[PDB]
Amino acid sequence: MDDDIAALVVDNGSGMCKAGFAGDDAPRAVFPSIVGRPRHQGVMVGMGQKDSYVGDEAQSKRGILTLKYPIEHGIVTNWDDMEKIWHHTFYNELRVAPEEHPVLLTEAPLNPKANREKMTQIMFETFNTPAMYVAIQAVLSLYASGRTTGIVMDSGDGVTHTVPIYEGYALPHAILRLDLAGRDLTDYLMKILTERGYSFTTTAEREIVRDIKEKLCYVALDFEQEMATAASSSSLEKSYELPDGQVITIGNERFRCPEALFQPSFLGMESCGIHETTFNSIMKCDVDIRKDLYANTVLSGGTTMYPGIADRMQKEITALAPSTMKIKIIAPPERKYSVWIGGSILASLSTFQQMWISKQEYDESGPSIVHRKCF
Amino acid sequence: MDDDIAALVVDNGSGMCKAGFAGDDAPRAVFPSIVGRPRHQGVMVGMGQKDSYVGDEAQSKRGILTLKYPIEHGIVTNWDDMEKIWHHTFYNELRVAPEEHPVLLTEAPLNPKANREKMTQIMFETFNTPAMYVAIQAVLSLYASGRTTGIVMDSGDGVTHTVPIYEGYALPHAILRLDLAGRDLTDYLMKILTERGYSFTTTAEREIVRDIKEKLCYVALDFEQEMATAASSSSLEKSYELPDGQVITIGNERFRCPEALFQPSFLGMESCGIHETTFNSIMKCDVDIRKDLYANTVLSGGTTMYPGIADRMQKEITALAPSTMKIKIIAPPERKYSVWIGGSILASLSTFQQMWISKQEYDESGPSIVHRKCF
Amino acid sequence: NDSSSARLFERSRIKALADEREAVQKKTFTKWVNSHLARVTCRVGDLYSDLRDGRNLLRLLEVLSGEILPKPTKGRMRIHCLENVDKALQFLKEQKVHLENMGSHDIVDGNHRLTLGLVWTIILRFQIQDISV
Amino acid sequence: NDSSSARLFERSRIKALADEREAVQKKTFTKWVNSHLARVTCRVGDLYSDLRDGRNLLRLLEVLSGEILPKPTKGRMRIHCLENVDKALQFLKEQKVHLENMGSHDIVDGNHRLTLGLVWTIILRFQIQDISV
Repeated sequence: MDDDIAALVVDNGSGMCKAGFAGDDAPRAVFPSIVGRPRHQGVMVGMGQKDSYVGDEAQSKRGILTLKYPIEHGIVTNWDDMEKIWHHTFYNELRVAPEEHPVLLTEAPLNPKANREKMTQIMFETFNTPAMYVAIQAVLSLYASGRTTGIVMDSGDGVTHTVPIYEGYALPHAILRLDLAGRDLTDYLMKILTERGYSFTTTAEREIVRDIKEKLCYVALDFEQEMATAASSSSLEKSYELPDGQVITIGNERFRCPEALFQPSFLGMESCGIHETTFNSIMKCDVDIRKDLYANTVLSGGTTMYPGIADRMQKEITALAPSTMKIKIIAPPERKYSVWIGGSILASLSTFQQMWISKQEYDESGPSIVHRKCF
Repeated sequence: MDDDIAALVVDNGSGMCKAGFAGDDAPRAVFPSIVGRPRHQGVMVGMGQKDSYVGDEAQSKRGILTLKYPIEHGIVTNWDDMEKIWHHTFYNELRVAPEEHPVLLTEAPLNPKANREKMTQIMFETFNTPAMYVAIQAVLSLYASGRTTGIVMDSGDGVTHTVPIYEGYALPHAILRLDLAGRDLTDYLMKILTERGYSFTTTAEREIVRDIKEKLCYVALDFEQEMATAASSSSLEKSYELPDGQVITIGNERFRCPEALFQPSFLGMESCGIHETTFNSIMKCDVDIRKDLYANTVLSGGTTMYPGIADRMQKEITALAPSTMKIKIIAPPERKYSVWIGGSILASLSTFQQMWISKQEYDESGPSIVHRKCF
Repeated sequence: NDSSSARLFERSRIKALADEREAVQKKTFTKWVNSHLARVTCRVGDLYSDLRDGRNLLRLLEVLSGEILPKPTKGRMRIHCLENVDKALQFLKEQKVHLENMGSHDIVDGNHRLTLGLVWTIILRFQIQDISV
Repeated sequence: NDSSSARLFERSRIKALADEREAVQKKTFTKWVNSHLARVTCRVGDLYSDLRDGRNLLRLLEVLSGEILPKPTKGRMRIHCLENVDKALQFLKEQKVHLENMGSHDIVDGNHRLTLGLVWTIILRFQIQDISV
């Protein structure tokens, strides 16, 4: 392990890949799960051909390039582009052959079956992986949270989860994924920012208003009162600056964007806010252990990086659950990264080091033993 | 290459032809794209017949001769006279058979299709050209500027351009040509010099007041204040001398002539000054890369040879663009000639040496493959 | 809810572990390349500047493969340098070093993580694939 | 914004490359013409003065084509010289050497770039076209 055999932990979450060797506290490779592909032509002799920009360089040439996630909400859409962000991960950040290493991958739960076995296959077959393991996100964020009791809410870039647990025992029927994450809120931010007259009809600036969002857009603790004092703009309005140099001013549009996490009717679905979803998970749980799910609501993921989330949570599940007892929420730092970090310590455990899908284990037995090891 | 096969670079810009072999730093052939044709008759036995004077000798006999550009603003008007300045180029300056050489031609972008395929045809067919390439002007001036990022403004003798670029990728919809160059400003100089009583109703002296212009007529940094101190003539007035020996005095008429580059209402059109045109190009560009178009506005061409241009530019796009960031303008020497020089180094690149329209490539396939190679 | 300033600390340690990688790795390359460019008597105290033109990366690939590669125009200008690395990339895509952000301008700019990201992939295809002679 | 004095340097090197062309080219013509006018025992140390009258260019065309051309009036005067070169130009436009600034007075004045611009086009139509015998 650890630059030896050294299980590669590669968190292939939507929006961002986060990769490092086993035991690493910091995924040295972090870069957006994107593939830049040029739109306009260029007649210049001696110019980077560069048909397929990949990952973080596509952040540099966002104007020309069509930015494209190869994955969508855990579901891998484009497999060779997925292999572009992989092979770039393994040869330009990890800078090593997976042909030696186990590859501890990370994947969203409640996954259609091709996105486990093919996510493993392009590792086993295009790459060589002497071993590997695709892994459920929220549990590994509990590995960096390091606990075994409560309910983990991993809102990465694509999917919010509510994954319960009680002393190592998970409750699968009470696990709920949901599409409320940073990829969604920037579309809501797009439709709600243009009422001020600012249209950004290009993915280049979808990530830039997502950058606005990941800085400015917090969660209203109470919502319509922040909209009530959105009448008199005192501090809610703030100036942002573009890479062009232009200035934005956003007021109420700040807090209401991640209110779609909490009132998805702003998006316009059936979906309740994330607090009713964890509460709905605990509906499905057992009256002895439902107490320990209240006081141990865990937060995780890149969309959960925003201010005002967790206090609205303690307010609202207090409104939902028996307020006779306590509803503490545990929101550690590095919650986007705790998914990866707890994997980077999972591979360190030698009992896990027998829980790998080895090479011939994939080859002769099946791609369905991926499902027998990863559930 | 280089007196071997040796791609002939021939910049057929309006006003001036500039030609040399590949790799040459200096177009040995520079002479005005004109054809001198006599007006008055002469009964002298033993006199140069010389029906068709061509090029620089027509500068000698400007009185008798009707000076005539065979090209107009990139659009070739007279094709056989175009072949006169060509065959004079190839047999009295380049002094060699194009029957062996590639001919790296230069042409204005956004060209109607006959001026590419016939500009190539009279090369392929009247001459023989085993290969050749007609080429966009501003990009080749970027080849002598040697960069790949910014926006090139090539104001030769006929056409001002604004051709954006970003790391080899051009933005075609944001490319804008415009008729504001030395051929236009001398007509404005004609109509504005006769208010002092000096009429020059002959093309002979149109080039002479263009010579006044290319010496005296700079660009007012601020305009109407230079017209305000045009009340008290202290230094703005200066004496010029004619080939006849007569004296001119011009004051304000100096700076306001190339102000028509910046306020084409002095000509009387819709056209905005060149600074609004590059600014209008960057309107059409992508917010990530629009920053690199501001700080890398490139200048090129024979009309851009005048003083006071580029500081008025940095003043005025500062007034136009986000002044939060920087608007540097890069005005190298030899900007009339950088169009040619960067072509003379383009042919040196062996990847370009597969990008030639070869002979049978023209003959059997098409004249429309000129468009498939030159865009 | 302090994952943000913790991200300002973590990412500093993300690339601290990556710089502790890439510097020793640059010296892995450095003694590796000065074991080869010493055949053409070129010495490397800095990958990011010596092999920056592309022609010097072309010299390396002429050493490793023991072959000859075209040397196009070079000078001050960007196109001069990009063309040279585009011949290196011609032989490196010939050797299946992809354009996964392993670029012309990445060598010309001397991008610390992709200049080494290119040439370490050259190590990972020299001792794996036939970039050698 | 200094393309102007740079033009005073560049154009000096424009015609420096053209003089490095036209002088060696004049000696290409010189040993070429003294390989021919030595048949009529005329020696050329200077194109621009020996073949200046036109009649001496007529002597060359009488050698190359191996033919006879009319020798009209010659003397001190300009018309004397222009007529002689107008017979040379008669046989040279007969040989399709155009009047693209390849002139009577250009030979009479001894114009450095068009006297050689004429007779190098004579070389480019001797070893291409039938100015020869």
